[PDB]
Amino acid sequence: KNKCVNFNFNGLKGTGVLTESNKKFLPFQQFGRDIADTTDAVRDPQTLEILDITPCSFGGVSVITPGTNTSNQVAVLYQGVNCTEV
Amino acid sequence: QKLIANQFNSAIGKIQDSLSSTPSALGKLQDVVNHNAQALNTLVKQLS
Amino acid sequence: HRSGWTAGAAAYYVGYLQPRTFLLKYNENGTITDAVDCAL
Amino acid sequence: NKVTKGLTVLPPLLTDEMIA
Amino acid sequence: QCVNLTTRTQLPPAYTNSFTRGVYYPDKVFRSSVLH
Ligand SMILES: *[C@@H]1O[C@H](CO)[C@@H](O)[C@H](O)[C@H]1NC(C)=O
Repeated sequence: KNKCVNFNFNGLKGTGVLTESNKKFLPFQQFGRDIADTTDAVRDPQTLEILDITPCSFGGVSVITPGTNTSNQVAVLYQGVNCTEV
Repeated sequence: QKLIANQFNSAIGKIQDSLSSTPSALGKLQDVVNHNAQALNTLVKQLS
Repeated sequence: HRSGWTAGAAAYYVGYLQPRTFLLKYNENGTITDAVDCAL
Repeated sequence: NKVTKGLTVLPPLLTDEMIA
Repeated sequence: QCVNLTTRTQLPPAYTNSFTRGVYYPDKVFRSSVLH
């Protein structure tokens, strides 16, 4: 749990962070879906618990620089990423 | 001067009331927000 | 029920399914609370 | 008050405090 | 073993309104606060 891993819940391919969830599934319901109709919460087949299944951190790397005619130092910005995730 | 000042004050109070009561006064900004949201939602839904 | 044979108060209904599209509304817990028949 | 993946939303350069 | 039953009272079938009954969960996928 809490690690970017490849998860398999009865042939369910995917990759993401498996975190405990507070949602309340119905007994027959196996895996949930979000507004986008994508896999969001999955119930473990062996032990019955509700787990969120977010995807791993992604973003966009932007580079801040003065002109090379001035200097070669750059600063890198990771868009939409908490500083503890790099 | 006093009449004009009183008229201005009353008008500005009525402006606040009219903005507070009528819901469709700010339709343009809400349309902007809704258009952006629905475009993103449609593009996401196209994945399925 | 044998007293010959006797039947108590009972009634049942038989309806046949058809292919049509519904709009299902799931609540916060995930329970269907309402539906709309798109061809009614 | 009256106004309410692979896709990212970028923040505006001018915060609402600066506009105010 | 089986016994013929002839004490039946003949009657044409009746009819009634279904209203909004007969809706079932189409699949096992969980969904919350959505309209699908
Ligand atoms: C689940 O349903 C109960 C009613 O039985 C409701 O009080 C509760 O708020 C629902 N769960 C959530 C997360 O809203």
